[PDB]
Amino acid sequence: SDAITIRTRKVISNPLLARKQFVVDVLHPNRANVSKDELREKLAEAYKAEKDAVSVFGFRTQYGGGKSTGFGLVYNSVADAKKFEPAYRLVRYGLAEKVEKASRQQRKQRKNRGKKIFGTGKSIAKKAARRNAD
Amino acid sequence: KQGFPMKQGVLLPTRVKLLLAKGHSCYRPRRNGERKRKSVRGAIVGPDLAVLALIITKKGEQEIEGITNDTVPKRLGPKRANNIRKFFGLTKEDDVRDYVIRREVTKGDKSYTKAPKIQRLVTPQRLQRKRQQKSLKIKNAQAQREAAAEYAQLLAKRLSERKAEKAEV
Amino acid sequence: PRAPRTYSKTYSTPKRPYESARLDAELKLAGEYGLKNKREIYRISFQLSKIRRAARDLLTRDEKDPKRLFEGNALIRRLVRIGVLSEDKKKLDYVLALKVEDFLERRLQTQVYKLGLAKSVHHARVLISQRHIAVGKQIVNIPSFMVRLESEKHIDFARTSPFGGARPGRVARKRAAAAGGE
Amino acid sequence: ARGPKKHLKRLAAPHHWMLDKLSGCYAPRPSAGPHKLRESLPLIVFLRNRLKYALNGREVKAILMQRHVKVDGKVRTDTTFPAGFMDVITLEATNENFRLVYDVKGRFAVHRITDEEASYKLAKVKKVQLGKKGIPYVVTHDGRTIRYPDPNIKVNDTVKVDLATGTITDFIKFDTGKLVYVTGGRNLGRVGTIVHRERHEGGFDLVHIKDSLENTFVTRLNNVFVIGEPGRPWISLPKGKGIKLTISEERDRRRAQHGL
RNA sequence: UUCAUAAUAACUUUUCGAAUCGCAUGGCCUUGUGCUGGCGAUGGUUCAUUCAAAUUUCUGCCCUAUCAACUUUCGAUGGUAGGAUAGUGGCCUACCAUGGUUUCAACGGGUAACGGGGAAUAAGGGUUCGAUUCCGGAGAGGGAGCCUGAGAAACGGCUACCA
RNA sequence: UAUCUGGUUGAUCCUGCCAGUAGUCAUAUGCUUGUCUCAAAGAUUAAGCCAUGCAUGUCUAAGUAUAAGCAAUUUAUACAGUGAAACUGCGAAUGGCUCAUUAAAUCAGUUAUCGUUUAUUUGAUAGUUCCUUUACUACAUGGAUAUCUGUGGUAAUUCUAGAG
Ligand SMILES: [Mg+2]
Ligand SMILES: [Mg+2]
Ligand SMILES: [Mg+2]
Ligand SMILES: [Mg+2]
Ligand SMILES: [Mg+2]
Ligand SMILES: [Mg+2]
Ligand SMILES: [Mg+2]
Ligand SMILES: [Mg+2]
Ligand SMILES: [Mg+2]
Ligand SMILES: [Mg+2]
Ligand SMILES: [Mg+2]
Ligand SMILES: [Mg+2]
Ligand SMILES: [Mg+2]
Ligand SMILES: [Mg+2]
Ligand SMILES: [Mg+2]
Ligand SMILES: [Mg+2]
Ligand SMILES: [Mg+2]
Ligand SMILES: [Mg+2]
Ligand SMILES: [Mg+2]
Ligand SMILES: [Mg+2]
Ligand SMILES: [Mg+2]
Repeated sequence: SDAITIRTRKVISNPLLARKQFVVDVLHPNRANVSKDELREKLAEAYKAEKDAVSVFGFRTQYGGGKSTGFGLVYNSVADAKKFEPAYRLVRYGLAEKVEKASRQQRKQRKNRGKKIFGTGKSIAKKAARRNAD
Repeated sequence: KQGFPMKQGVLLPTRVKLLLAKGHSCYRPRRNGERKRKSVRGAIVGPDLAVLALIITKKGEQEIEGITNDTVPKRLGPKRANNIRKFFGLTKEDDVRDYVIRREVTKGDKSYTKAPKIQRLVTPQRLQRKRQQKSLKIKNAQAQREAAAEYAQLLAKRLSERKAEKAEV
Repeated sequence: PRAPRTYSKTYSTPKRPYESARLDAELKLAGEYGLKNKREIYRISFQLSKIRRAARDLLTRDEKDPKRLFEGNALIRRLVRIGVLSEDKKKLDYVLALKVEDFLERRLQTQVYKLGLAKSVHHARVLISQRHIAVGKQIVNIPSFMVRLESEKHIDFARTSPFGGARPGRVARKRAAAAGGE
Repeated sequence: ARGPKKHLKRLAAPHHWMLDKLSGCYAPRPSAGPHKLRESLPLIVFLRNRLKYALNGREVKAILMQRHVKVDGKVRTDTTFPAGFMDVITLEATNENFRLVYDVKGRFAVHRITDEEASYKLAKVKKVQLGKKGIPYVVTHDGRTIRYPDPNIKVNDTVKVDLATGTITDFIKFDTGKLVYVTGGRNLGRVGTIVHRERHEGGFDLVHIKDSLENTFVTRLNNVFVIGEPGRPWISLPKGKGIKLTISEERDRRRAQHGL
C-alpha cells in the first residue's frame, strides 16, 4: 500500500558526539505524513539503535505530501543520548521528564526581590514580626 | 532620631551629609570602587538621640536577669592551624586531626557527627606540591642553562666557519 | 539586525499608462496565454528586459575578450535550459530579440495546454491552482512556473488527486453515499 | 567606544568564515590570540560550518570540553580561539587532523592531513630581535616566539616548528626562486616561485611570483609565506594546489566533470 | 636612530624575586618517617603577540560675498627651556620673535547636516535622499567634575549646580 | 528595456511656463482586504516627560566555611560530603538605543606610533633577597576586618553604630 519508505542520506559518523548524524529522506505513497514515533521504530530496526537512542527532527514535508526530509541522529547508546542532547528533544520522545518550573517574569521578580534584600532572610522576618507591635 | 548613624571622628551633635568611600564604615558600597554621599550623624551626643551603645566593660553589684548571669558561647572559632595553636596553646609537636567542636545533629531518628573545614598545615599533599614546584624551578633553570650552552656552542661553530671563509685574499 | 533580507519590486510598470494599442496588445497576451493580471505580463517583460540589459552591456564589449564570452554564454546557457531561446540561435545577439510571447509559451500554464491534458488553456491554470499537475514527482500550483524544457516531458497529472487516477473528484464521496442509500 | 569591543556583528564577520548572512545577528568574535581578527578562524566556524561535526554552538562547546580537540598540541576549550593560518587542529577521536590552509578562492579549507606530518607547523618571521639576558629570539607572524634561533634565520623567512615541544626543526630562507604560498586578499592562497623583490624604502616590499601556469602576480611581503624551494613544498596542499584558474576554466572543469 | 642590547655609577619614602591552592602517593635506603619526585592551578617580571588605544600623513564635504578680511589683550604662528601626559605636541607655563590663514574663498553665518557604506531614480552625464540592520563618531535632562579599574571623563557609578 | 500629450491664438510657428504622465525598503492618510513566504514599524514634531516591572552579574577537583545550614554515612580525634551568606577574584567601559552637537570636525580610503598605553590572549623567562662567614623564625611571621553572635535606632532607603 504505502510501506513508509524511509531513507537515510548523509551519514556523517561522529565519535566526538557518539552518534551517526544524518538526514532522513522519507516517503508516503498514498499515506499522508510519516510521524516521529513511527520513524524511530523504523530507525531502530534499520540501525540497530532502539527507539531510545534515535533522535529525529526538522522534517517539514515538501508539498503534495510526497516526501519528508528529516534530520535523524542515531547515538551510540541511551546513556550517551541523554548526556549530549538538549533537554527538549529528550522530552519529545518520553525519555527524560518535562522540567516543571516557574514563569520567566516570576523568576526575574524572584531574582530582584532577592537582590533587594541583603544576607539571610531570617533577620528581616524577625524584624518584620517585631514591627507587628509597632 | 530619624536614624542616621553617629560616625566616629566626625564631631558636632548635628546631622551632616558626608562623602563615604570603601575603607571606612557607614557605607556598604555596591560597586567595587565607588564613593557616595550618605548622610551621617556626628560623634557628640545631644538631645535628638533615641539610642547610645554602651560597652558594659567591668561588672558591678546587681546582675540583671541574664545579661551577666547566663553565657552565650562562641558560634565560630579557630579555622587556621596557627589559630588553633594559640587558642588551646599546643605548640608544633602535638600532631593533628581533633581539637575541634564536632556537633551531633539529628534529622529525626538518625544522629551523626558534623565537622569544620580547617586550613593550613604541613600536609603530605602540601609538602609534595612545594617540592614539585621547587623541582620545576630547578629543572627549568637547568634546561635553559643547557639550551644556552648548546647555542654558545652553536655560535662558536658558526664563528669558526666565518673565519674559514674570510681568510683567503 | 540579522540582515535586511533583500527583495525587488521585481516587476515594473510602463512609462505611460494608456497606449491604446499596448492596452489591447496586453489583453491579447492575457487572453492567449491566460493571465489574471497585467502584472503577469510586465513580470515577464521586466524579467526579460533584465536579460536584454545584460546582452546590451555585453555586446558593448568585444566578444572574444572574457566577460562578454563567459557571462554571455552562461546567459545563453540559462535561456536554452529554460527553453525560451532556440537551439538554432545561441548567438547572444539573438537573445536581444526574445520577446514576451516566447517567455509565456514556456510557462507551466501553457506547457499543460501544449501537452493536451487540460483542453482550452485556462482550465490548466485552474488545474494547476487546484493541486493537480506534477512536473517532477512534486506538485506545482504556480501557473507561471517556467518549465525547464528538459523537464517538459515529465509534466503529468499528480500521483495524488484525480486525472492521474488515485481518487476520482470529491462529489463521488457524495454520490457513492447517495447511490448506496438508494 | 570607552575601550575594546566584545561582540562581532555577523555582516562585519570577515568573509572567509563564509558565515551565513542569516541565522544569527552576531558572529563569533575571534578572541585574542596568535592571529589577527580577520586572518584567524574561530573553532565554532571550523567545527560547525566547515566540518559539521557539531550541528550547533552548544555541541562545539561540549566537543571542546570532551576534549579530544587539540589545536597545535595544546587542548583549547575556547569556542572562538584564533586558529589561524598553519594551525594544526587534531581531533583524536576520528584521527582527523587538519592543517589550516587557504583554498585558492581565499576561504580556508578542510585538509584531511596525515598522522604524521601534522606534527610540525611551518611558521614565519616577523622578528629577529634580542631580549633580556642578551638572548636572541625569533617570532612568528603565525603566533609563537622561539628562543635561540640559528643566527641566519632572517626576516620574512620561514621556520619549521616542532610544535609538540616547540623548538626549531629547520628553516627556509627567503630569496629568488623559492616556492611561496600567499596570504593577501586578492592573491590569497595562490602559490608561486618568486622572481623579484622590489626593495622599496618605506612603502612595502613587493614580490613578483609566477605560478605553475606562469601567470605572473605581485603581492606584499607581509602577505607571503615561504613554503619551500620549487618542486618540494614542505606542506601538503589541497586539490587545486595554489594554481587559481580563470572563471571560464572553472566553468569548463565543472560542466565537463559530470559522473553520476 | 641617542634602536635592540650590553657596560661603568649610584641611588630610590628599594618595585619584583610565590610564608598561595586542587588532584596524583612514586623513587633510594645512610630503616630516619629520612631525603627525595608527577599531573595541575593561579599569581608574578619586562620582552613578544592579540584585542585594541590614543594621536597623526595625505586627499576629499551642503548652501552664503545681503559674510573680505579673520587669528594675535584672555596661545594666534613659530622658537628655546621646562611643566604635564602613556606618550607627541602651544597640551600647559616662562622668556623671546611676529608670525599664521585669505578671492585656489580665509573668517563669519546658515543647515528642517551626524560622516561613510548605501537608497531611489535609472541610456550616457546626473540629481536628490542616507534618523534607520554594517562600519566610524558622538550623547545619555543639561553642563561640570571625578572614584574604581587594563580600559570610563562611565551616567541601568558617584559628587555637585541648574532644569 | 534614451518615449511625450492638453493649455495664451480667429489659426500659425516659436519663447515659455503651468497641467498631466511614471517610480520611490518616501512619509501620511482614504477606501477596500481571503491565503502562502517575507517583513519594516515614536527618526521627521519635543535629544519632551516619564508610574510599574524587567534589561548585568558571576564559582569551579582547584581563592577565603564550627550558617547553633543542609547533610548521613561505614577517611577526619587539624580539615576532606553539600554549601546560604559574605570578602577576594573578574565582569558591569560589551551589547542596546538614539542623531542634539558637529562643516576640515566627524567620516572614507591612506599612511604612520623610530611617538605611546595595552587587563585579557597565547608565546617567553628571574641559583646573586644574605652583607663578614664560631651558636641564625623558615617544617611556615603578625594582628585586624567581614559574614556571623547579639546589642539597636528610623516616619522613610538595596541607612548601617557599638562590643565579642
Ligand atoms: Mg494534495
Ligand atoms: Mg563582588
Ligand atoms: Mg556603544
Ligand atoms: Mg616603517
Ligand atoms: Mg635605547
Ligand atoms: Mg606591561
Ligand atoms: Mg618639551
Ligand atoms: Mg543635526
Ligand atoms: Mg549628509
Ligand atoms: Mg548614517
Ligand atoms: Mg533629526
Ligand atoms: Mg553605530
Ligand atoms: Mg529625556
Ligand atoms: Mg557624565
Ligand atoms: Mg551605558
Ligand atoms: Mg542609563
Ligand atoms: Mg534625459
Ligand atoms: Mg498673448
Ligand atoms: Mg481659442
Ligand atoms: Mg509637474
Ligand atoms: Mg575555605
